[PDB]
Amino acid sequence: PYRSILDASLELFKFTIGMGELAFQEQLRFRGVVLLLLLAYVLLTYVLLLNMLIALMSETVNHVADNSWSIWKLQKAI
Amino acid sequence: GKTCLMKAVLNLQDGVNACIMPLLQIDKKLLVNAQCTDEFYQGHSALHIAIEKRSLQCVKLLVENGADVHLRACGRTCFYFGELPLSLAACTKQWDVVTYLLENPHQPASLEATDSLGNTVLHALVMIADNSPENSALVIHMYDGLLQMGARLCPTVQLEEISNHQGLTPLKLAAKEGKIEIFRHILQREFSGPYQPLSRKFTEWCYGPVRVSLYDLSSVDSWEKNSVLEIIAFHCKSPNRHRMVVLEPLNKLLQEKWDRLVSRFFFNFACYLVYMFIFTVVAYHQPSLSMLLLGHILILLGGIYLLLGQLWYFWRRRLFISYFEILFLLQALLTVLSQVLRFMETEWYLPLLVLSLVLGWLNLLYYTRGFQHTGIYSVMIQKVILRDLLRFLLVYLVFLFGFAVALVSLSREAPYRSILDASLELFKFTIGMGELAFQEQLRFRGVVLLLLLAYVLLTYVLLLNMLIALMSETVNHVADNSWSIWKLQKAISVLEMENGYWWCRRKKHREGRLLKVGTRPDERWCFRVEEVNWAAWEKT
Amino acid sequence: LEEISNHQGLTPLKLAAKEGKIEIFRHILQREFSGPYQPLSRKFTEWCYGPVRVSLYDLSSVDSWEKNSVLEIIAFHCKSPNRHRMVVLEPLNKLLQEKWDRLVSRFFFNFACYLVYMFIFTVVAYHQPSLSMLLLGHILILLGGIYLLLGQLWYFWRRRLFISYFEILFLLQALLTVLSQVLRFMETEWYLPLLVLSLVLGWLNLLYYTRGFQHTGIYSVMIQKVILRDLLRFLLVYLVFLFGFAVALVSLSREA
Amino acid sequence: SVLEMENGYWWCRRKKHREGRLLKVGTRPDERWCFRVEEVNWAAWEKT
Ligand SMILES: CCCCCCCCCC(=O)OC[C@H](COP(=O)([O-])OCCN)OC(=O)CCCCCCCCC
Ligand SMILES: CCCCCCCCCC(=O)OC[C@H](COP(=O)([O-])OCCN)OC(=O)CCCCCCCCC
Repeated sequence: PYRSILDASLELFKFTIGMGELAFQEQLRFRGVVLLLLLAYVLLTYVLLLNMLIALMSETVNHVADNSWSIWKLQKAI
Repeated sequence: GKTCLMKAVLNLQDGVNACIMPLLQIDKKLLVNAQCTDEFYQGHSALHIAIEKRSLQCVKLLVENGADVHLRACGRTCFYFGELPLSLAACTKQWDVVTYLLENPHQPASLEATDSLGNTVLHALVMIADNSPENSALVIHMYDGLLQMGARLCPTVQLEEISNHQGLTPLKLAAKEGKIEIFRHILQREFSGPYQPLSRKFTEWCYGPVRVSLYDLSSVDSWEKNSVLEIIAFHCKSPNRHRMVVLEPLNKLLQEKWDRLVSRFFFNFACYLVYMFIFTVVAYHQPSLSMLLLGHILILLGGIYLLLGQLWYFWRRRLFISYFEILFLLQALLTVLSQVLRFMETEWYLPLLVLSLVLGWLNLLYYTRGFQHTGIYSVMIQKVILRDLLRFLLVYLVFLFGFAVALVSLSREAPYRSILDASLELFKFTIGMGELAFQEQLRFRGVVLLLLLAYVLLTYVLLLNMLIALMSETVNHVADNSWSIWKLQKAISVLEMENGYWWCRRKKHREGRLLKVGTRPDERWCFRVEEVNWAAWEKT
Repeated sequence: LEEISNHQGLTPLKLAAKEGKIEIFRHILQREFSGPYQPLSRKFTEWCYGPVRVSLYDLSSVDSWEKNSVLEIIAFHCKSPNRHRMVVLEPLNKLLQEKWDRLVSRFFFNFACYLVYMFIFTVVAYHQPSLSMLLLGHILILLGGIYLLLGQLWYFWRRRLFISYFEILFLLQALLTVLSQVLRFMETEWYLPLLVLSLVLGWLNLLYYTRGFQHTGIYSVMIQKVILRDLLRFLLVYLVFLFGFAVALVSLSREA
Repeated sequence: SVLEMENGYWWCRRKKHREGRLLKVGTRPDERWCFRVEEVNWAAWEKT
């Protein structure tokens, strides 16, 4: 568990597809600090996802349906 | 505490009363100087009472009676206008009182007189202003009239360059109060007639659609010890900070500062990213039990330098007490604490080193405001997301501890062995990992399942509420606001670094070039904006 | 003529509020006359000094001191959706601000004395034996439950025509706490589940006081108004799907 | 919230207090209770 950069990176990325475990595993020393860091990582990943969603919504609000049809006509011209 | 003079100065037919003159004649202490002494209003006399009534005849009679216009009121919701009778004309949009109060018979009542609160007539006209368009127009017209009249009374005195008790000129006071309506008029003020020396904006030569626009940078170029830019960045407190920055020539001056200070901003970014990378490398190869020693001494020097680089910031800017400005101090402090704890109680040093590394990797996001294609992106994280997620998380923790204690109390008969385990299991239903089981090893499995179902429903309710709040904020949001606040952030960045690093104390350089118009010499610093405007040209 | 009640006992000023007819109500409340009809006016100006305007208002049958007034009718007896719109209009907004700035000293006391009860309930539940100070908690939670039970029955004894989301939960939680502390003497097997079900309802009812803070009032609205109005409809359809698919799966999975 | 608590707690039955102050205008005496709002309005004043 977390033997190298690759394993830890994979475990942290696992909290995107909603699969990673958030455990107070005590086989590894400083379990409290590990749990706190994982909690902070989860919070920051949710912050980033919320920021991406808000950016997409801001783009959608300023968007217009006729613009999509116009750019599709441009693509057909190309 | 009202005297017979106040009763005479009271309202009467046609806004005048012959008893006011008869009372003064019958007196021959002056009855005109009599004023109330109550805590609600002390010093309010007939001189201001008649002026507030907009009675030109009564004011003229009182002046002829020997009333001293230089007398100032005091005392306590009320009118925040100045105590000077000359500033009392702000209660009249037609300047009827001021028309006589300037060059009156045997009572000059000069505008240069300072009020009891310090602010002059021009400063009072900006303090008593409002953001409403009607109030804005009323303030602008009165300010223009007062400035024009100033050229015919004590013309050698610069009425717009006198500071109050706080040390701020009306130009600085308008920025501090965040009163953008009057501030825009003051900053871009121009006159075509004899008031040309009083103007700030000038046009040099219009060639086709190209317009050269000069501006006056007096007390605005940030070279002086106290200017508009420094007040807006740090001393101001109004939400309108992000709106004043857009207005020219502040935008152009900030652009010129940025295009000359990127050469140091990117150097700072590189020399901080190198420190972060070295910190990461040292942490990764940290022993569990020569080059590594070099890293530790470097991270000690690197931490100390950054610690001083932020204490110097908090030693300054005392009234400014900025989100990232505390984290850099905190990360440097924790790094120094860790490198000190390496000599005593070494068991805790590595956790502190990791907690410093994570804060460094998060503080690296500060420099994202320096790139044009990431400035807008860097705004929404700080402004709204961190303002709503904290409120969401507090409610979530309130739910979490309560449900954890409930589960621990319920599961006490024939997993969830303590508060910590139950809290972790309940929090697990956020990353979509926790199990929702009818586990029968623990007694009351039905009630446990019902409570877990209720917890899941309430967590979804809280998440939906957070999403709806974010959507409500997004709908009311505007794309130009993000760019404006990013420009404000760039202004904050440049004004800090223009003062120079703490160790070097880089000397300041005066912006613009010396230009003179008319004659007071009138030599002054100016900054040359060139703009193309077909619509404005079409009015010729 | 404006102070005569109908068969229902309501004056036209009160009737306009009850019907939620904000258009006429705003005119009636802020009515003013400059001529001989000055005594008929309600709004007055005393002295205008520069931009500062002093505006007097008539609080006859509006100050909530009388046995039946505009405020009480709007809060409880009214049924129109326009209740949230009449409150903004002055001087009702100013009167409510003055009442709030004088009753926060009791609202926060109530919040503290309910949070203490909730904390004691939590502590007693956590250390509850599976088989002196603990006995003190049980008698306190019994007295605390009874007091809150009476504090809500007194509400439902009143406000008969008003039959409020939180007002039923506080009664329900107190009733369940009392029921649990009674069942501790007979059929004790079920007492702990009821104690936990009361604790969770207490921790949810704690959210009622969030309306007392200016920086949480807006936040506390959207939960009650819309989310609980739509999630119930979503969950009913979800359960309809759930039971059907569950029966289908059980019927289908009957062979190796 | 305020109208419920102004009636007082069930056990104590707190006495009510009349809001505002007594003011009289014109003559019917016309003594009545009034509440004094102070507001600043430049736009309304500009109509004078
Ligand atoms: C030259 C070799 C330097 C080796 C690394 C030394 C430690 C650097 C630590 C570090 O991150 O400093 C950042 C800082 C600039 O960013 P900032 O202060 O704006 O970032 C924080 C803003 N809130 O850095 C500076 O201001 C100094 C940059 C180096 C110039 C030489 C300094 C000599 C001192 C006597
Ligand atoms: C003084 C020590 C009291 C020890 C705790 C007693 C049990 C308190 C239970 C409790 O939560 O009561 C809340 C209530 C106030 O909130 P509310 O009724 O508005 O909350 C519900 C709103 N829907 O409380 C009150 O109204 C009373 C507060 C205490 C004052 C003394 C009372 C004496 C009675 C004879």
